[PDB]
Amino acid sequence: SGAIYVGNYRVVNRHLATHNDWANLVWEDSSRDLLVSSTTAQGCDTIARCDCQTGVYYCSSRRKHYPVSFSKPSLIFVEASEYYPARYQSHLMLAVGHSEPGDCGGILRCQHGVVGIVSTGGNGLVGFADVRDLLWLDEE
Ligand SMILES: CSc1ccccc1CN1C[C@H](C(N)=O)CCC1=O
Ligand SMILES: [Zn+2]
Repeated sequence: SGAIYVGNYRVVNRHLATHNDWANLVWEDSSRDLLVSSTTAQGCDTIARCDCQTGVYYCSSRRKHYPVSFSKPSLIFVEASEYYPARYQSHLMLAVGHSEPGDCGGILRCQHGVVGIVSTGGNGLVGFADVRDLLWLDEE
């Protein structure tokens, strides 16, 4: 689990969104495994606006923060899971690292801010849903 709090927005994995998130829905995309809902209180996170390929991510199944190199956001085939059938997931970035289903929500961050959140894993790889193209998160 995990979320990003920026301005009056809450960014979570679409598969982990609550009844309140759907009731206060701003934007969602099943093909990205992302959902944004509105909040009453102001958040303190800053979204990165960059093309960085190195950062650090939190892995809850290891209680550790790992430095990693990661790929550019792309359309990647993702095997069937408890929450989605087999499909292509868009805006996804991979790194060599550990990831288990309950690790979804873990933040990936570079020197500029939050880059994305853990969304996929398996085979010694970890995948992150990019949020750097969602420019509207910085305004209104
Ligand atoms: C070894 S499977 C694994 C590992 C780490 C994380 C996630 C998974 C499988 N998964 C992928 C889904 C998706 N984004 O398409 C989201 C929910 C889920 O459980
Ligand atoms: Zn950056």
